[PDB]
Amino acid sequence: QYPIINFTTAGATVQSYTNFIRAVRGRLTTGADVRHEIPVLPNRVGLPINQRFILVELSNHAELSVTLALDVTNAYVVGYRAGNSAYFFHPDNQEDAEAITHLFTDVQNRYTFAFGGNYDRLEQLAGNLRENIELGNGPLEEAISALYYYSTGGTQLPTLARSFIICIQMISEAARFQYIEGEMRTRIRYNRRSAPDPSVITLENSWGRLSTAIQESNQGAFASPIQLQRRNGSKFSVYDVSILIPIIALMVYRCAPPPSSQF
Ligand SMILES: Nc1nc2nc(C(=O)N[C@H](CO)Cc3ccccc3)cnc2c(=O)[nH]1
Ligand SMILES: Nc1nc2nc(C(=O)N[C@H](CO)Cc3ccccc3)cnc2c(=O)[nH]1
Repeated sequence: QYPIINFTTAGATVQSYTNFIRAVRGRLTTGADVRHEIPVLPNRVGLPINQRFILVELSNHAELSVTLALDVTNAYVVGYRAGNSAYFFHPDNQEDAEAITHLFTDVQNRYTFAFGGNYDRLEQLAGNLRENIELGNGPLEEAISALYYYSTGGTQLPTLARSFIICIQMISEAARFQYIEGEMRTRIRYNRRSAPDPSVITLENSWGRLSTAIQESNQGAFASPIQLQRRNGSKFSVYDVSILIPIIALMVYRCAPPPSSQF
């Protein structure tokens, strides 16, 4: 029922990854909500359950497959399926707990992790911060295998957490930010794995705040500036939506758009 987007790390190229991220965005946003040229994800309020999730089927060179489930309201990876088992992060509320019962309904074994799926929790379990976890095609290839083998005992909990961190950034964060997509394209082009620099980290950390600032803006102008970081870690001040158009690809719904107010 839910749309499926396929990607493989096997012989991945800049183009195949670009096609994948574009398709993910296409299934996440409906086209109904575009503000300052930036699409907004569907509002959770009144969103029918048959429109709530998308599925990302990840394959690798090792001939293994896992399916991630993404919530369309925030691009959040809520859980995954590998063969006869499915695993969901501890839901943040009762609504999201009910919603996930509509996922992988034919699977033999259903588990809900006792831990939530946010970076802070996953970093704790991994024993490493995002800034020390390498990203790229190699890490993703390995992440798919680690997720696949979890139910049989082959994957340590820190490895599982690290593997989620890799998947979330290379799929959800890349979907959210053209900038992060670009950073992943670079890694794929040269087949060189590397941890995300401060520009990537601060964008990830600022997605919610940027979404709200843009939506609350006065004709694009922020009431309060947002501080981002450059690749070298130096501060970059954001005063306006204009500078973000090439950077942010989609936003979480935060408030209803104000009337057009033409002159
Ligand atoms: N499973 C899963 N987890 C995710 N976790 C995060 C995440 O933890 N983001 C954090 C908290 O909102 C960003 C942040 C905000 C403010 C200060 C510091 C950091 C983001 N995206 C996902 C995601 O797509 N799938
Ligand atoms: N479906 C779903 N969504 C979740 N979202 C959050 C979360 O931290 N959301 C924040 C604040 O509302 C917004 C946000 C910020 C950055 C990236 C993604 C979402 C936490 N857990 C879940 C969860 O268990 N299932």
